[PDB]
Amino acid sequence: LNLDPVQLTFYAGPNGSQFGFSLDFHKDSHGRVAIVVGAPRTLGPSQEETGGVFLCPWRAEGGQCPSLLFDLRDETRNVGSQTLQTFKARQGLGASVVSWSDVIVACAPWQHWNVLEKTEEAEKTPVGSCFLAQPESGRRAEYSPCRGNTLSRIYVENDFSWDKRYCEAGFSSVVTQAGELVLGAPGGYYFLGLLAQAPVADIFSSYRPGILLWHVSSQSLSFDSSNPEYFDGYWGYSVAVGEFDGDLNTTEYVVGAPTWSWTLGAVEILDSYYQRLHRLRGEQMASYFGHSVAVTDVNGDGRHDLLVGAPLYMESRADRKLAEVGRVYLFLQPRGPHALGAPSLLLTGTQLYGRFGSAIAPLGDLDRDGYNDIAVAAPYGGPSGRGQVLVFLGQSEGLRSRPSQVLDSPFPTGSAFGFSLRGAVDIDDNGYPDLIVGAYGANQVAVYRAQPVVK
Amino acid sequence: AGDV
Amino acid sequence: EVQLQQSGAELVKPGASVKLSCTASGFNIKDTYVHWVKQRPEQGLEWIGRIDPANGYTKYDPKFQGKATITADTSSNTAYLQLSSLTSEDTAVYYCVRPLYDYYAMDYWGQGTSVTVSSAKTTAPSVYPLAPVCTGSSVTLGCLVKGYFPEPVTLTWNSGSLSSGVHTFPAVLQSDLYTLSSSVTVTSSTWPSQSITCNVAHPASSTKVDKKIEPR
Amino acid sequence: DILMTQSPSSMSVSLGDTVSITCHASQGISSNIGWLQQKPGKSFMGLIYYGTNLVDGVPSRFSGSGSGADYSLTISSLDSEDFADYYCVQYAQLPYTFGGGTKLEIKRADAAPTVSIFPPSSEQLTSGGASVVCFLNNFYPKDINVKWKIDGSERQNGVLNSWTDQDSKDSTYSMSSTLTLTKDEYERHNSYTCEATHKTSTSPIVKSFNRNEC
Amino acid sequence: NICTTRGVSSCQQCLAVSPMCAWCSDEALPLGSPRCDLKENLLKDNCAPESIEFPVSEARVLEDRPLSDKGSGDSSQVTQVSPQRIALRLRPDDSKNFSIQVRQVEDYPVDIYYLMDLSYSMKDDLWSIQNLGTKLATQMRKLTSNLRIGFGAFVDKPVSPYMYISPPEALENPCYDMKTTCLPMFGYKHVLTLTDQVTRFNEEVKKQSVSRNRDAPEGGFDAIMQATVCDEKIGWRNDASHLLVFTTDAKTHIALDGRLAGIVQPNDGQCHVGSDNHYSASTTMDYPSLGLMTEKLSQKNINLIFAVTENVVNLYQNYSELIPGTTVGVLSMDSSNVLQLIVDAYGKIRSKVELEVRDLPEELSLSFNATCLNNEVIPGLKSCMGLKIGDTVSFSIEAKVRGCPQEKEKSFTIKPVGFKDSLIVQVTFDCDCACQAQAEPNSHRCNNGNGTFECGVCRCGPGW
Ligand SMILES: *[C@@H]1O[C@H](CO)[C@@H](O[C@@H]2O[C@H](CO)[C@@H](O[C@@H]3O[C@H](CO[C@H]4O[C@H](CO)[C@@H](O)[C@H](O)[C@@H]4O)[C@@H](O)[C@H](O[C@H]4O[C@H](CO)[C@@H](O)[C@H](O)[C@@H]4O)[C@@H]3O)[C@H](O)[C@H]2NC(C)=O)[C@H](O)[C@H]1NC(C)=O
Ligand SMILES: *[C@@H]1O[C@H](CO)[C@@H](O[C@@H]2O[C@H](CO)[C@@H](O)[C@H](O)[C@H]2NC(C)=O)[C@H](O)[C@H]1NC(C)=O
Ligand SMILES: *[C@@H]1O[C@H](CO)[C@@H](O)[C@H](O)[C@H]1NC(C)=O
Ligand SMILES: [Ca+2]
Ligand SMILES: [Ca+2]
Ligand SMILES: [Ca+2]
Ligand SMILES: [Ca+2]
Ligand SMILES: [Mn+2]
Ligand SMILES: [Mn+2]
Ligand SMILES: [Mn+2]
Repeated sequence: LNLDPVQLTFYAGPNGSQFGFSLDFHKDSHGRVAIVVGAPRTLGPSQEETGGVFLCPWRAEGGQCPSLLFDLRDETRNVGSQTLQTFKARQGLGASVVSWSDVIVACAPWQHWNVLEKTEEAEKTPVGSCFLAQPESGRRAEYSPCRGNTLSRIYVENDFSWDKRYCEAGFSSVVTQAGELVLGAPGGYYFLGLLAQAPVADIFSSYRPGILLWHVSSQSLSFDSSNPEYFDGYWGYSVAVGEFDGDLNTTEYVVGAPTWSWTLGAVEILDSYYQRLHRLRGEQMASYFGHSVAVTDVNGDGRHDLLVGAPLYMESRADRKLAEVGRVYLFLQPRGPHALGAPSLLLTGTQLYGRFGSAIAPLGDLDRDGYNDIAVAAPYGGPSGRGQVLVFLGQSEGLRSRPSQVLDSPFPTGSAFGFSLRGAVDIDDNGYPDLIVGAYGANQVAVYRAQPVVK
Repeated sequence: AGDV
Repeated sequence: EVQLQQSGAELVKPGASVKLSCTASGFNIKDTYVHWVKQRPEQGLEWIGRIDPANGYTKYDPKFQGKATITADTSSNTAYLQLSSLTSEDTAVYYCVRPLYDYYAMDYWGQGTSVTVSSAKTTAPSVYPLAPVCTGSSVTLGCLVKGYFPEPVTLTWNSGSLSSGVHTFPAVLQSDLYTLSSSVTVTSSTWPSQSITCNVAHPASSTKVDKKIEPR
Repeated sequence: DILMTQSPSSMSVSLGDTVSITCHASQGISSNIGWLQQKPGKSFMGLIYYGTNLVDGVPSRFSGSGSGADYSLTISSLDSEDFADYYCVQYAQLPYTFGGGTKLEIKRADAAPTVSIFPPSSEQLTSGGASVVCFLNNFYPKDINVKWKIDGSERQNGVLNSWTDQDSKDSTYSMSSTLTLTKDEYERHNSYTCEATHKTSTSPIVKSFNRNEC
Repeated sequence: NICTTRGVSSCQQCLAVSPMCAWCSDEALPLGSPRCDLKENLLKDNCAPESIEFPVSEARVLEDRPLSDKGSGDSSQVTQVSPQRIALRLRPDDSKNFSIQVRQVEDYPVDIYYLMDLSYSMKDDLWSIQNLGTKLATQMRKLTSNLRIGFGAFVDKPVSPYMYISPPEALENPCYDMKTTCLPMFGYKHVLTLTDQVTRFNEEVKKQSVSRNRDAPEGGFDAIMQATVCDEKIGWRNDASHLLVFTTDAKTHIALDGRLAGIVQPNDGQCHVGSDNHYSASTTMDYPSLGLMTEKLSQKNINLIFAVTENVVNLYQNYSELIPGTTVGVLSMDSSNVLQLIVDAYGKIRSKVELEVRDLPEELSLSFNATCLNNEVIPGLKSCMGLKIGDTVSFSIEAKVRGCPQEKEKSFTIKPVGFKDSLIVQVTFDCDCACQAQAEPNSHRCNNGNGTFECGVCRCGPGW
């Protein structure tokens, strides 16, 4: 409703770096809000794509940003009559970024790993890895829970059980208020998908450079499965947290699985022990139901509600014809211990191939009416196909069925405007929560400031 | 299993 | 807190088999590798092998292949070390080890399990008083605990009354039987003026003999 | 198998000193080394892992260093508890191999031993055996040599020695030598002696006695 | 009647009242006579026959070629729709009826491009193509006298994690870690352009061998796109039934799956198969969505056929419902007959005739009465089912115009789905009178130059 579309701010990064693939706000020890941006195709030392991270200070005129430096050198350790290897080439550092406290967590989902023992090997596979940083202090740490030293032969003898070689840890990420990092690994357990959690404080204290394989005893990974419904489901394509069990001492996890049950798609709510409390099945096959998940209380009853995006949903139209436009599902949490029923609201896109629902960002309370609001991206929507971000306002009955404001893309075609969103933070300190929108196709980020309501 |  | 409670001391005969255990406390045995280390006074420390309790795979030093056999049970959260066809050279203290963070490190250690291999049956000690020869400012007496098995024995003077100024030496094994001695020093005006008694106890045989030091 | 040459085997030092133990490998191990501590009569405790990283809970006065095939553990300002055994261990290759070991002993002024010989007992003699005991108590340094003599001639068969760890509040060592003979053989000779050789006295300390005499 | 009681002002307003109203432009008309009345009433008042303005909604044909009996031969001069063009004329709020006939012609040319999964899992399914070329024409020869067949192969995107990238020998031989040998990994490769030489099929097949990738889902949708949009390469014929046979024994990758390889770029729907006959965008462009695939299959008029094994028949039967026109067959070892499947599928394809309307104005609204089987009328229906090659059906059509539009000349199309021929309807909205051409602007009869005299009455001129 009250996002300023006239006077935007623009940050930018190197060409072909996909600057803006992922972003998030970041407050320092003194509360100064900045913007962390991930550029997963930034050039490294060998003039090769490795990714990179930038920490943009707040400036109404935007501009260039300084780099948040991480080690980009490949590592090798000969230990235990074995040889450990890390390959950061095309790792995609910055394909996801998230902030918690004064710490930044940037991840390289496609960092490769291999172990050599004589003529055998573990296979060169993308286990993924995340890089943690405390900018003010300069502290650094890593976290790669899917690295292993098991040889290829062993996996064959065991029928490829608990195979964490293709995890891609960091594909998605989130951190609880308590400080528990939770990584999505949609390739873990032979493309079933796993989760991996660990306290940030324990990641830092248990990490040392050059070890490559170290233990984080406080960590906790999810479990393999024999059920074909989970085969090739990419469990962990998207991840979020919230409260869905009444008990406040516990934190519940939300996991997206856009290809669960033969490309039907599903989202599952779990406890911190990965025990499923509920499951939300897709409505249409290959709609990628679960591509994005958002958690926010939209009706102001204090109970977190759930939002799921199916960007490839094909709406039914006249003459028995389907039209890929996308869709978003709203699930309002019921009072006390009860199951999330059918969706309370169905928001469907309009632009063909627009991919409505590819991203869903909680905005907080934008118009300051008491109800929290959201933004839904259609990175290829709008009459031009350049992109669009639609704002939907909260009400006692859930969400408004029509958007209050539509942000058209200020970038050229193919910018993927809206592929990454983030809101519910007041960066200019005007008392209103603002919205940052990424456009990796144009290597830029657009900041929309919220202003007092005109009406 | 995979491609089998 | 991480702690490794190993089994109690073992006493067996040559040719038999023993199975030590290493229970995990404060964590899951399945977390990391579990190594076994042998320690002897002269030979020193030797690495037996390791096991991955999650999958059961093991690695051994070729010096112990056949003799040592490491296993683990995630249910009981315990790791085991079996030693078959025991001999005298297998008389050593065995520790179970795990790393802290580095997968391949050796950081946390159990208290250790003492193993003694001997055919010697339970034997009571033969205590002998040691009086000097037929003068100086200070005198030195002694006691001799000879021929006993198995260890240990608690030696005291005057039922623990005399503590300071005493040197009890470690036990030594000969002919499958232990031997021990203990000295004591006082002034000339203390002996034979004040009566001194050697007090030795062998819980194994349930015997406790006392011998008063008599001059010559 | 990688050999771990640890040195020195032992060193006598005082509190507050700064000492450095070394450890040489038969080949490069690239910091794949750990350092251990074994307090007397107790189990092991980890100090360092991967060359330099301290184990959680270890004082900061401990510090590792080195590279390639030569590494060093250093203790700045020794403490009363730091007097113990220390071992290096490599895990660059299976099988893991340990170093010889290094014992940190308390240093003090030299001291000669108080020798004391003891003929067999009446009870032992009536049993059919004879054991002569020679106590060498309270001396420093530990390096000492005992020599038994029957009728002046040296004897080496049937001797059992036993040393004590460095005493607590005086930092001295002690020793117990025991020559064991049969009753019949013990009576074939008259004179018995145990000679002690310490750096204190150039001439060995001697104490003897004669059978059938007092 | 309504023509008079409405009290119209002009000839244009009169005809707009009702299709049955007429206008008399006669000068010598009684003063009190309503000019807007029934054609019978006007003539009863001695109105000059030529002064009557009474348009009639008609519908005469322009092109009425006869339905061809045999689709064979000819220079694609086959007619399967009749009539092909008709001139339609309507007046305000009127409606006229017309009919159309469609025939499923016998002996129509057929193209069959075989898209073959050649992942390692397809070892135990290669039995089905070993000699397909010869046995496929023999059975097809009865249905069509002009067959052409082609072959293409796919596996998956040659990029980690789908592809084994270690050891270095695994790139040249994905089966390195095993005891055997197999081809390097490839996304999609064209093998044999559509040709009438069947022996070229079997000999190309015999030289094919499998490859090997890591994950069970295979990038076959990339191959469906390229096999559709690369017209000149595959060689589809402008006048021929296009059959695209998709063969696999596993699940399939879908749009947005490529992100596990770092591929985020949407599928552009363009051809990217060059001279090397390989798909070049495999490692840089995501898989195509079901909507995009539907767009190109309908554009290029391709009929997709899922010839899959029974362990995924339910999967591709559910996809078949999201891609109208698709058919599925079981690739087992027990059925009517495997790859007679293609024959049964071809019959299933030509067993339906669904009409489709294009470029219909907002004002017109059509209604259909279907006549399938033997003269069995079915009101409110524009599709037939359960048909056989050679059959013929017909549909009666009624166009109901709503008001009179601004543009008086429009034209729309009625075409059966998949068919080449079509019925073109040229509409003409007759809501004007011929007397309006001879109007007298600034006439002396009308308010002394302040009006216009047309069709008998005085109209208020422009600007008033
Ligand atoms: C391809 O597409 C088909 C068509 O949708 C899928 O088929 C369905 O699969 C779903 C899930 O397995 C089935 O779901 C359930 O319906 C049951 C009721 O079914 C009755 O009625 C139908 C009507 O035709 C009959 O065919 C059927 O035999 C039954 O008699 C419910 O009992 C089930 O409920 C329980 O499970 C659900 C989880 O889904 C819980 O949420 C519920 O609370 C409850 O515990 C369930 O709702 C569906 O019936 C199937 N339909 C048909 C026609 O088969 C295929 O699965 C799909 N396959 C692939 C590979 O894509
Ligand atoms: C489709 O069929 C319906 C019903 O069979 C037709 O409706 C009839 O047309 C006759 C023509 O004389 C009228 O008398 C009837 O009143 C109509 N029925 C109704 C319900 O109004 C219709 O004309 C047919 N349409 C086509 C295009 O064939
Ligand atoms: C229109 O309908 C009538 C009967 O309703 C029929 O006689 C005529 O043939 C139909 N089609 C025309 C006139 O084109
Ligand atoms: Ca909770
Ligand atoms: Ca709520
Ligand atoms: Ca609001
Ligand atoms: Ca603001
Ligand atoms: Mn396959
Ligand atoms: Mn197969
Ligand atoms: Mn595959």
